[PDB]
Amino acid sequence: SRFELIVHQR
Repeated sequence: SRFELIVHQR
């Protein structure tokens, strides 16, 4: 959840 919101920046 949290990680993806961040990783979304790729």
